[PDB]
Amino acid sequence: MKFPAFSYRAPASLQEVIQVLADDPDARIIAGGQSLLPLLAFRLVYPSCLVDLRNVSELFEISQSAGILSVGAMVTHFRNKTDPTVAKCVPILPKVLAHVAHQAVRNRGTLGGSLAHADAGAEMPFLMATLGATMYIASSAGVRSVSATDFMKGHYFTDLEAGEVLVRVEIPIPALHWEFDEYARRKGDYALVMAAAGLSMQGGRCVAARIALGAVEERAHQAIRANDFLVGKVIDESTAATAAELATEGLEPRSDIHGSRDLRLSLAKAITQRVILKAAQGAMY
Amino acid sequence: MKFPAFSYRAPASLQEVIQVLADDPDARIIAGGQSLLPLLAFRLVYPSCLVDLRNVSELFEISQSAGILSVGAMVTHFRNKTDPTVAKCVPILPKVLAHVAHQAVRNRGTLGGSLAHADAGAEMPFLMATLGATMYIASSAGVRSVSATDFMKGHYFTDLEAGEVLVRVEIPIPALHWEFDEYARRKGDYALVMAAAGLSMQGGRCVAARIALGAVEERAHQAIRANDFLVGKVIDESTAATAAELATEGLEPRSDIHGSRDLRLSLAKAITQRVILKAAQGAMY
Amino acid sequence: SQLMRISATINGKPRVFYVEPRMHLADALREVVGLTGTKIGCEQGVCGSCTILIDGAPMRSCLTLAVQAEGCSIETVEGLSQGEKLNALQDSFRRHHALQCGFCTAGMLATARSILAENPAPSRDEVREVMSGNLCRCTGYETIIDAITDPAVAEAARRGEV
Amino acid sequence: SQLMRISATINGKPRVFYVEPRMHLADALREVVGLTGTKIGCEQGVCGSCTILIDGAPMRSCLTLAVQAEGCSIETVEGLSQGEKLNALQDSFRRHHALQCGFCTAGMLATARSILAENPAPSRDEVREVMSGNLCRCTGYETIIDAITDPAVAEAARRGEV
Amino acid sequence: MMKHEVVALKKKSIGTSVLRREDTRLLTGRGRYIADLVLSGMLHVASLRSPFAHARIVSIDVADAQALPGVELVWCGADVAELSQGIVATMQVEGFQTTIQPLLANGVTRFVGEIVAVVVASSRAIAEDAAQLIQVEYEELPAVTGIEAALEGEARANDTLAGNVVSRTSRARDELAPIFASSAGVVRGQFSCGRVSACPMETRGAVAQYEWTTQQLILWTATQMPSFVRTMVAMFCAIPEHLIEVRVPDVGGGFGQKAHLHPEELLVCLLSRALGRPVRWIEDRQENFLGATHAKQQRNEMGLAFDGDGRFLALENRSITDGGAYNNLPWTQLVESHVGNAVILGVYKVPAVSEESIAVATNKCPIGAYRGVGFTAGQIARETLIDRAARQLGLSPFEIRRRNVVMPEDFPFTNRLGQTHREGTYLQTINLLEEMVNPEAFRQRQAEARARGKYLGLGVSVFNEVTGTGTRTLSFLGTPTTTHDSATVRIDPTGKVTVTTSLASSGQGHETTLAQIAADVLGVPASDVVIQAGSTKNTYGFGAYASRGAVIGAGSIGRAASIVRERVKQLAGHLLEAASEDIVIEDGLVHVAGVPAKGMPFAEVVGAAYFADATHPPGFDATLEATATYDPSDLVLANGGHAAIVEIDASTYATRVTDFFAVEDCGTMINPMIVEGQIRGGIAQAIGQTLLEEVIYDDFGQLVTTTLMDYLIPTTLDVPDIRIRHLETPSPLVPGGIKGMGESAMISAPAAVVAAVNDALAHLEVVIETVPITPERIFRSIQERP
Amino acid sequence: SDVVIQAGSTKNTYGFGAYASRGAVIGAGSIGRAASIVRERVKQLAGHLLEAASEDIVIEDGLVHVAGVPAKGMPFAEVVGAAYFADATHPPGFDATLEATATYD
Amino acid sequence: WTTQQLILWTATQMPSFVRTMVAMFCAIPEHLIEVRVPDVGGGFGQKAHLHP
Ligand SMILES: Cc1cc2nc3c(=O)[nH]c(=O)nc-3n(C[C@H](O)[C@H](O)[C@H](O)COP(=O)(O)OP(=O)(O)OC[C@H]3O[C@@H](n4cnc5c(N)ncnc54)[C@H](O)[C@@H]3O)c2cc1C
Ligand SMILES: Cc1cc2nc3c(=O)[nH]c(=O)nc-3n(C[C@H](O)[C@H](O)[C@H](O)COP(=O)(O)OP(=O)(O)OC[C@H]3O[C@@H](n4cnc5c(N)ncnc54)[C@H](O)[C@@H]3O)c2cc1C
Ligand SMILES: Nc1ccn([C@@H]2O[C@H](COP(=O)(O)OP(=O)(O)OC[C@H]3Oc4nc5nc(N)nc(O)c5nc4C(S)=C3S)[C@@H](O)[C@H]2O)c(=O)n1
Ligand code: SMO
Ligand code: SMO
Ligand code: FES
Ligand code: FES
Ligand code: FES
Ligand code: FES
Repeated sequence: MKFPAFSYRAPASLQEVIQVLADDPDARIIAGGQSLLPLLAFRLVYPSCLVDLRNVSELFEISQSAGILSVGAMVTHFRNKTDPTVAKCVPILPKVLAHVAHQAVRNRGTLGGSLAHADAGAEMPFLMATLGATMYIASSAGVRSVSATDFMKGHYFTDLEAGEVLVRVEIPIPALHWEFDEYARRKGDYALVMAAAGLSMQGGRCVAARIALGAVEERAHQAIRANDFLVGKVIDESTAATAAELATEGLEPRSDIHGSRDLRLSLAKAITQRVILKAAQGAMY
Repeated sequence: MKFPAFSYRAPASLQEVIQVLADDPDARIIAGGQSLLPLLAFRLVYPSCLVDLRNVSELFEISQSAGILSVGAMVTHFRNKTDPTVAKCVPILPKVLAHVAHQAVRNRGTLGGSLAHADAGAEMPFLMATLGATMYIASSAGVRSVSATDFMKGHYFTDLEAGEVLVRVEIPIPALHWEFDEYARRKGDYALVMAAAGLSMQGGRCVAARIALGAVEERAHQAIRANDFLVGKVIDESTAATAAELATEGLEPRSDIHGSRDLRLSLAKAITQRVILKAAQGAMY
Repeated sequence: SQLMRISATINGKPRVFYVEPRMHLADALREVVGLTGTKIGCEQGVCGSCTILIDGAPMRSCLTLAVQAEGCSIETVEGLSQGEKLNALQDSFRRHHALQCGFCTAGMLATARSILAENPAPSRDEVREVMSGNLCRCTGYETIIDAITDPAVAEAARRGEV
Repeated sequence: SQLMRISATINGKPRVFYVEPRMHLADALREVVGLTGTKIGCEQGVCGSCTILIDGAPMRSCLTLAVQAEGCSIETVEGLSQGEKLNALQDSFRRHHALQCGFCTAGMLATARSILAENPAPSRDEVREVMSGNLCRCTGYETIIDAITDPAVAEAARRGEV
Repeated sequence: MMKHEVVALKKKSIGTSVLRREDTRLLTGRGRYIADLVLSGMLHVASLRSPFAHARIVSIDVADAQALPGVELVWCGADVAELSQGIVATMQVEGFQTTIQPLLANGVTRFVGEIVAVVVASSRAIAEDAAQLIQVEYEELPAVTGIEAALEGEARANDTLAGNVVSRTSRARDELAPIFASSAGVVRGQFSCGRVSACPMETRGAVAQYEWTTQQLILWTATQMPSFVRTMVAMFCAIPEHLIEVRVPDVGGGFGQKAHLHPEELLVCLLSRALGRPVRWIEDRQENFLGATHAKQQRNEMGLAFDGDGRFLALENRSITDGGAYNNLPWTQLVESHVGNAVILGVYKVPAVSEESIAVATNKCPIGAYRGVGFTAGQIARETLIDRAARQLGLSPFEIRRRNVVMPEDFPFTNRLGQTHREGTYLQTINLLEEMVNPEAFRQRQAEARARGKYLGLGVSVFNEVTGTGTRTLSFLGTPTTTHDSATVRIDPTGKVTVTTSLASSGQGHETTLAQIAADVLGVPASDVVIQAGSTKNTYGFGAYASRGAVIGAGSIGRAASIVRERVKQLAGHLLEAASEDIVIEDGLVHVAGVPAKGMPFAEVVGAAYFADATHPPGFDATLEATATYDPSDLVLANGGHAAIVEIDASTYATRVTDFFAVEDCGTMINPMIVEGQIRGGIAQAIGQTLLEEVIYDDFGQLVTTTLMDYLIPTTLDVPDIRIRHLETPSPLVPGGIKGMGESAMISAPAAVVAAVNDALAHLEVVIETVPITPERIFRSIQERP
Repeated sequence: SDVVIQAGSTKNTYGFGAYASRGAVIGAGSIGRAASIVRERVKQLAGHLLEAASEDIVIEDGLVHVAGVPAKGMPFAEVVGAAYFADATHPPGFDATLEATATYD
Repeated sequence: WTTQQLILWTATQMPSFVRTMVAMFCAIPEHLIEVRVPDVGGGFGQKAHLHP
């Protein structure tokens, strides 16, 4: 269970990190190491060199400007879950982070590492896409941007190309009131299904809705059918239930030792219905 | 019993050795280490740095030229006791070395180190003086020579000045026939008394004699009274006995736990008589 | 050379050790520095047996490269006891029988100190929540919760001596 | 660094060890290299217990600076046996009961090997003479003389295997 | 008493020269001695010693030493005094003065070499560096430099005592003046032996590891008495005994020196506990001469009266021991003169005796035990006087002894000093020794040596010796002490045997010989037996000393092995339908005695004992591991003789021991090869004591001999080839008839050499009664000839 | 606190180990049998010294005394010390061995 | 090899058993084998088996 051999570098600048990766195609980036080291322990990957981003200070920056929250790739789950700016701008973020692993892991894990790892059951890839965030990626050719949805293409599959570095994520401050929840064997456990609901109400009537499901399929599922159904309706138990059915119909979860396809769908429906009601509650009051 | 601290240098040239000793007054030379290290073990000396002569090749040379044997300061007792050149030029040297310590010590001890240490009980200081050898000493100013007799001034007392290096010893190929012997608790042990007898025999009659006693006093004792007495005599028991008395009269050995003055004198007389008879025997052979 | 010079403070003392990048911090502490108190139960970041404090924060040493300890202040179980006496938290573990085989104990103490540093007297529920990342196969957990919430532990924590 | 990098061959294998000039070879072999077969009984060159072979010649390691091992080929008692079997000389010591406490044995073997190298069948007197620099407080020496002059030892010596 | 039990055994391995199993690791550099031990975080101790024989310690400053990098601690006498008052040494002897030796001098030092401060540092070299930084102010006081001064001077060596006489005893006080005044003949001598050192090639050493989390202490020490050390550390350091384990690695020679409790052993334990890290103490050669123990220094003013036929009429002996500043633990100053006078009559019948033993304190390191202890001095004196008496009467040294030795017809015989002789070969030894020597030929060789200016001399020494030293022997010696020596024996399931002993080896072959004993008791190959020693975790014993290992080992292992053997016989008898008492075990076969066909292999019976419940007879105790202590029910006297031929050069006074003959009777020999090794080793040390060795203190109390350059021990050129012959008179008190002999040669061989020198110089009407006999002493003796 | 348990080495004793909830029981039985063997020898010595039958001697709170008469008692350590080092206090036929081994089932 | 002795440290619940089995399955004399058990971090029966 020992890591295979590799060299190590921790450059002081983003530009240098890019140069190292460009010069050595077999080199790989290491951020918090909470997802990469387990893979190394199993010898599932054989990097020639690990390039640490610990010394690239710009990647640790958190700032807000003109309605948008900017979070650097090396910002840990801990900082994101406790930072004042993040809390005031995007309160749904720290609430979602409460579900990510445990304290020890959140002390090293980063937003960028989580997004680049792209586990289909991870909270961040799901949340960023759902919040309509934008990722900024740097390479030898410059900096480019891509939407969070386009960034996350599948399980362990991102829009990232060889030699590229995720620098930061820009999150538009939401107008919708968001609530999140998920089903996990034990709090902290990788979720079988997760759901987020963002609502806007005019009195007791919904005027805007964004329902999304994660960990059910390889990418976040924006439940358009549900969104359109909730618009113009009073959100009560029966309505939330119907929206939940609309949000899960068409989904194709995979059966494994932790749950069959049917169980997954049943859970997806239950969790979605729950979060919708919770969102409507917070939105109105 | 552990040596005190010190730095170490083993220069590749004599001039560098001289320079180091000259630049640091507390630095001391180390050759075979068989006398210096024991002193260090007892913390009787506190050098700042030990300057090894192991890399000064010229100090290891043995050669002969115009009736004289040249032995470098770093020539080990072992080499002196087995080298062909030495054996043919000064056969008395290897016979004397058989009495010096034991095999292991002889494999490291050197002629130069023995002479510089100048133990009044050592064989080399006594022998070199007796054989009328010349020491060549190097310093920043150049090379000077001094007779073996002047070199050995007393117990742990030589003509060597601060920063000087004994380079080689030149021994005149003896015309006299030499024999040596000593009295030690066990062969190899530091002698209570040693004696050498160099004789020239024309027929069965002595024409020239050089009788010397060592370890009795702080310096070799050239028994002139005995030398003069032996000239023109047929050497037999009574004659060798009388010469032995003449050679030891006036001597003042130091009384210690290994022997009183009186014992020393009695032994010096017995050993001297023995070596004279032996030299007479070998000379006529 | 395959070894890298790493400078870090361990249990209050500046240390310098040489490690290859392929070695995780747990192994480095155990095999290079010689502090075997830190235990390894999975090397996957799940069991928490290797939990230690890095710059005051609990982290999995099996998921931290030894080389990543550069410039950090590490605290292992060996640094807890002051003099030759168990500190308040350790003594409480003993009084409440919060350990049997003792393999998970080093990690338990690390997480526990982290909790008490932020809150001297946490509720049993808060403790069970934060300690959920540390596995124990011998005790059933209850006594560990008891030990952490012991009044002597709370008092020591308030005085900053846990 | 007050430590010097010394390069020497020990028992046929090229070795590199770091030592201070103040440490003698006996201590370096024992404490730095980890070959405790070489024993120390006086540190004055008299007992012979630290006797080893340097470039084939017996020398007192307590009177040799560890730094003076540079460029030398050293043979300690650990290098004698081949393939987990005592060689002729060692086996002879055992058959003749040439050791008791065994403290002087490493040194005895070094000197004996040297003797046998020059003369495969030395006389008892020759052996007593050359071995006179190795002290033994247990045996009374007779059996060591017996062991060295054993005909099987002489035979092995002639075949260059002692 | 059950401890007296003498188990029965059939000799098979016992009596054969089995090659030593320990030799292989000891010939490959894989022996593991105290200095070879490596412990994590291990620290090193160095000592600062007193440069004065007797001085008040005005002040001590250790600030600079404590500050030197690498130094972790520096203690002076006051620091230690708070942890332990020191080594308390006493004896159940009327008038004996108890002494308490402080681990470190505190306020006053009582001998050159006493420790005044200790430094613990990262390395021994650095500890020594720091020790030289310590500043001590002394006020030299008048010291007691010898026996004369101790008895007649005003100075007192140890101020905690009342006078310098530590002990004074006289077990026999017959009126002899009229006998010496009227006897046909008289010979007298004022014999004196100088101090000597056991001088083992490996010096003393110990490493302590105290663990505060368990409160347990492990003390590794090169000792001959592990159980003793454990108990004393517990008592003198006030540490619970069960929390202490003493381990003994391979030891490079002991000879008695390592049969004492050393201040340093206690110190490392105290230091390790204080620092929370291992503390290593490995002394150098100078410290062994300065702070261990010295031995053999006694003066014996002896007189022997005899009739015209050479029959001994009386023996008078005033014995005085230079005991040093304190009593060593556990032998005390009684280790020399006191125990020596108890056996002063040796093998002879002497009707009238008057002797006194005096031990005096002097400002020197404490006198201690060294192979043969106090028996040696008197042996030298008596045998030398016996030879002198013979020459005076024109009798051979062998003949005068035949006329005074306890004869075969005499056993059992109790001499004037209460020693009862029960079984030995005294007479036969004298006769065999003479045959070996061939005096007729010697006389021829001697006469022909004069013509070459060489003085040849023959010396004879006949002895008996107390072995298997236990309670009974200690009582006889006047040093009452109850001993305890247990052994454990387990028969492993597959039929192999595991023996655990309290005996500690320092080269005498226990690892091999004890296995031979166990093998014979259980009837299995010695190769199927392993001896476990060097740990106090199990068994308890006084250790190896006083030639007791073979005896005590035979007895204890015998008893323990018998217990489990009986259980095997009971099970076998049950399966074979025969009484257990009728079952024997031989060559690994358990069968009805006399009927080999009615049996089963040992492994099969043992297998059933462990794993076949149904085969067990009713009331059976299936436990196949047992422990038992053993202590002989009476003295176990061994005997023998030695003859030495020496050649002295008339001109140089050089002395050479050209021949040595030995006759030994240690009852049944376990391993003849090992026994002869013990004899030759002892003979070499004897030559050392008599012709070369002397620890010398000058008129001011300074130790002038602290190196191997000034202290000469024998080399290959000092010891001749030795001829040995054996006689066996089995002891009925020890299994296999085994008797001891470890010290034999050092008790008697020295006498043979001294007697030889005197025989060599007899024609010059000169005698030499002081050892070592150096060229100076020979030169002086001859110069002062009449 | 005056007792220490040594385990983890096959140098002495032999057992099947800990399994099937047998430790407390097997330990109690075996240690009990072993301690009893040496306990009896202590009582035999105490009986001799106190002039009483061994079967009437009890050891409680480190005190060795006649049952019901803690007045004629001796501290445990004193009796043990005599067992080891006071040969004259031993009763006839006594086995002074204070270390024993026993199997239990 | 110089003593032919084997020391096996193993996290086992049955030391004597392991010692006897090593001797049997490896044909090594039992008296030359010592099994040592350090502190063990839980067994629950798993460490009550002889492992290859
Ligand atoms: C026991 C355990 C439980 C966990 N539970 C959960 C959970 O409940 N939910 C969850 O979401 N996660 C969970 N995680 C994973 C955690 O969130 C990881 O920290 C995260 O997935 C990876 O971030 P990282 O900073 O550790 O990155 P690393 O592991 O270092 O690596 C992430 C991957 O992205 C690459 N990479 C890193 N940074 C960049 C960058 N800026 N640009 C480009 N490529 C980059 C690396 O090369 C690697 O392939 C768990 C981890 C453990 C050990
Ligand atoms: C156990 C033992 C027994 C011995 N017995 C005897 C014996 O019987 N007879 C005998 O005579 N000797 C005896 N020796 C000593 C032996 O001969 C030493 O080797 C010799 O005295 C010193 O030579 P060395 O080459 O070892 O020099 P080192 O010990 O290195 O040093 C000797 C001294 O000379 C100085 N020095 C060395 N070389 C030079 C140079 N070229 N120029 C200037 N200064 C220099 C050093 O600085 C030092 O002060 C014995 C030694 C031992 C250990
Ligand atoms: N009948 C007998 C008697 C003895 N022996 C063997 O010879 C040995 C020594 O005999 P023994 O008289 O039983 O004495 P110990 O075993 O108790 O050994 C101690 C004894 O041993 C002597 N010899 C020594 N030899 C060595 N190598 N090292 C020491 O430290 C020695 N110390 C001395 C001193 S002092 C003493 S007291 C035994 O162990 C035994 O292996 C035998 O085979 N048969
Ligand atoms: O240890 Mo031996 O009796 S002097
Ligand atoms: O070790 Mo427990 O019997 S399953
Ligand atoms: S070993 Fe690190 S989490 Fe289990
Ligand atoms: S006490 Fe055993 S795993 Fe926790
Ligand atoms: S330790 Fe080297 S000769 Fe004695
Ligand atoms: S065998 Fe012990 S010193 Fe030689």
